[PDB]
Amino acid sequence: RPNHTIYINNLNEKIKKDELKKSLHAIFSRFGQILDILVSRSLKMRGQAFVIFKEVSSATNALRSMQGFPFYDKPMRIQYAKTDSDIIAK
RNA sequence: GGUCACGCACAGAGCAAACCAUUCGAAAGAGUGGGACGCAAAGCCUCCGGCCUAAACCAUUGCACUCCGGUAGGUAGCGGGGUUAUCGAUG
Ligand SMILES: Nc1ncnc2c1ncn2[C@@H]1O[C@@H]2COP(=O)(O)O[C@H]3[C@@H](O)[C@H](n4cnc5c(N)ncnc54)O[C@@H]3COP(=O)(O)O[C@H]2[C@H]1O
Ligand SMILES: [Mg+2]
Repeated sequence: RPNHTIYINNLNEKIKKDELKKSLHAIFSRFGQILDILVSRSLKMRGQAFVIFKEVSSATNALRSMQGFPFYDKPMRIQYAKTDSDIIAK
């Protein structure tokens, strides 16, 4: 089940691309190094993000401590990405 | 002269990117001034593609990695197309 990348939905959709990333970056650094934060505001990708960590444990630490963490008036829903991000698959 | 098409010229004339001041806008970006990178339509119009922005309304609780909802805007100096225009070495 666990993977380097964590899936995050129930995010506020009204947030910009620049802001959203900067805000997630500031939050999840507590758990390890983030290689890149994948945020797009396309129809299917609104209110969700992907955070890719250095080690898998970093994602686990993040996932277990931030579940339902009220971020921008909304408690986050965090789960592991079911498929490895294209950066890791390389 | 009128006209179909075209740009290797020749005669004029014109337009003005960047950057800056300044206003309008949530933004993309536009107006007005100063500026000239360049433009044969860099006059004009969003009808066809694309790109950009997304404040509001609407839809959306969605596993993406090329981007990509409806609608709203922008860009004609991204292309197509429509339209009007200076010169004729040109077909
Ligand atoms: N439709 C036309 N009517 C009359 N003459 C034409 C023409 N198309 C081309 N030419 C002639 O050929 C020259 C080169 O044209 P080009 O388009 O390659 O290169 C041109 C063009 O790209 C640009 N340019 C100049 N004036 C322009 C304008 N009024 N509108 C658009 N672009 C212009 O600067 C270049 C040099 O200008 P320049 O007049 O000295 O030189 C031009 C012009 O004399
Ligand atoms: Mg001349």
